[PDB]
Amino acid sequence: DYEIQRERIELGRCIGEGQFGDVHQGIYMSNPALAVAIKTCKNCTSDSVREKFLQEALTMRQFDHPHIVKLIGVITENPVWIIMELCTLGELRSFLQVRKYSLDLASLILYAYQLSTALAYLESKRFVHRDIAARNVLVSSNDCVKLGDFGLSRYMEDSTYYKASKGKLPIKWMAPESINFRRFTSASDVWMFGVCMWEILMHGVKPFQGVKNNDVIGRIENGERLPMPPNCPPTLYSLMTKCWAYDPSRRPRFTELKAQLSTILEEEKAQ
Amino acid sequence: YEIQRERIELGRCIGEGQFGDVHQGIYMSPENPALAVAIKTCKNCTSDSVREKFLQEALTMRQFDHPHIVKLIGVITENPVWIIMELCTLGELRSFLQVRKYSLDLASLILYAYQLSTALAYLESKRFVHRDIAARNVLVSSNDCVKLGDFGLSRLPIKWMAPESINFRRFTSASDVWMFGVCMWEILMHGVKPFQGVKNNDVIGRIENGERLPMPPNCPPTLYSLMTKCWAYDPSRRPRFTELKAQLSTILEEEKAQ
Ligand SMILES: CN(c1ncccc1CNc1c(C#N)cnc2[nH]c(-c3ccccc3)cc12)S(C)(=O)=O
Ligand SMILES: CN(c1ncccc1CNc1c(C#N)cnc2[nH]c(-c3ccccc3)cc12)S(C)(=O)=O
Repeated sequence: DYEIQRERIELGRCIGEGQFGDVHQGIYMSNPALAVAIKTCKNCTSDSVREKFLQEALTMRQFDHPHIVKLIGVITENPVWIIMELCTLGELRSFLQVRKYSLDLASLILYAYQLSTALAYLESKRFVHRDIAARNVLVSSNDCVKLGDFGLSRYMEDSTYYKASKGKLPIKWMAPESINFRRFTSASDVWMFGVCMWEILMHGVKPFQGVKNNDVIGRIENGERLPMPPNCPPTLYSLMTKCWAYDPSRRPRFTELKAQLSTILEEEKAQ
Repeated sequence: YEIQRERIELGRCIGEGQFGDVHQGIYMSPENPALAVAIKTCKNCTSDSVREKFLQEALTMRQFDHPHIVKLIGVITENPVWIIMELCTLGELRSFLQVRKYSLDLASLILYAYQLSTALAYLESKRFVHRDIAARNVLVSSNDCVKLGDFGLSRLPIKWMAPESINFRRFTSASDVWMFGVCMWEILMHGVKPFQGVKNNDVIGRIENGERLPMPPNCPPTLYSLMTKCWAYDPSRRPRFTELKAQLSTILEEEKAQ
């Protein structure tokens, strides 16, 4: 059981918003002052909303990986809260932007490698993430990145259903079979990981800048692909282009991606 | 991959495939003057469609290179059209397990399940769905070596199929894991078939009601727990071949230590 008493939580400032409501930072008095992320649920007095929200905690509870945010616990009494591990250094895109001159290439490859370990782990549990993008990656330390909460990562996908959402469908990250037929598989996750690796090597710059979402599929179906980032090792760019094979059966699996990223990281650290 | 006919000595017929008899033979080449081979023949290869379908079976095998999958040696495109495959000298696994029933040690049975998991992890790495994983499709190269046989020769097996395959004709990497679970059960059962006495039409009802194949006599409990994971009704709850291979390696080490 992972039920937590509310008195042990000090609710701090709002750090973002999810589909169910504001996400706050806070402190969990367990150590007596652990930093946490707290998902809140504005419509949780409705049984169906409460079930959908608590299912997001059940989803995270099944995973245990060094590069995925951990579920700390739940408060099932109103207001219903989900307590997650806080990654103290924040969002990966902002972190890479601040260090666009500071961070070394070996650190960028390390983050792609750590993410491939988390994704090989999800693949081993037959879990399809659906939104592998730098926006859904957090920074725990200078040498550690983690995939953020999975419910919160579906914010862009879910934006089509929420009139007040600031989000937009993540077309620029999606595999063609996902855009065309709404098929989400372990192979479509590999395509998205390729785009995520491109974002990291680009220091948090978004893919297809200036291109309208509606114009993405036509470019991809005409054979267009994201260019090699400046300073990206050619072996790493060849890996990204394999992730973007139009035929999903031609894309590598995460076991091979992790092994190849480990070799690329070793070769970079050696020079 | 073209081979000259006189460089093949056609021996005895060892089985039959959809296109015709399969023979054992000898291939003489500068690499090996007397390599033992399996020869797939094609009785109606004068028909263009039959010839194309037959040669596609060689193309399928040509893309794979694994120690536990039979290798394609080459093809003879001139009539009669032949496909030359690596020979597994000890024959079919089911017959082999039946003969050596009292002879074979438990560690050997676990080794065969392990070697098959390495071949299947390799197919999974290339996103290839086999669809016909069963002891009938496994051959014996030596006392310490098994291989998946020709994929064309390997072509309803209701008693081996995942429920989503029976119900909706969905064949995925997860349905291959379900079949591999049944294959491991067959090996530990010394080549006995699953669900003996049950009509094919009655299998799905049993499966839906939570029934599963029982723990074979002398099967280590850790190995039976692995088989029961392969038979999770929800395909997303089934393990992948990388985990199966790692777990089978541990089970094999524990058995070899005794
Ligand atoms: C971007 N994501 C979010 N999406 C919507 C709302 C809020 C977030 C940030 N969530 C987290 C989580 C989770 N789960 C863990 N640690 C965290 N640390 C921080 C943070 C720390 C310092 C400064 C700024 C942000 C946020 C944060 S995610 C990765 O969860 O999909
Ligand atoms: C069972 N299979 C078959 N199905 C139909 C016809 C023939 C076979 C056996 N084929 C082989 C192969 C292939 N491919 C390789 N080595 C082989 N050695 C033998 C053999 C050796 C000695 C005695 C009896 C058989 C057969 C054989 S399979 C696994 O290929 O699907």
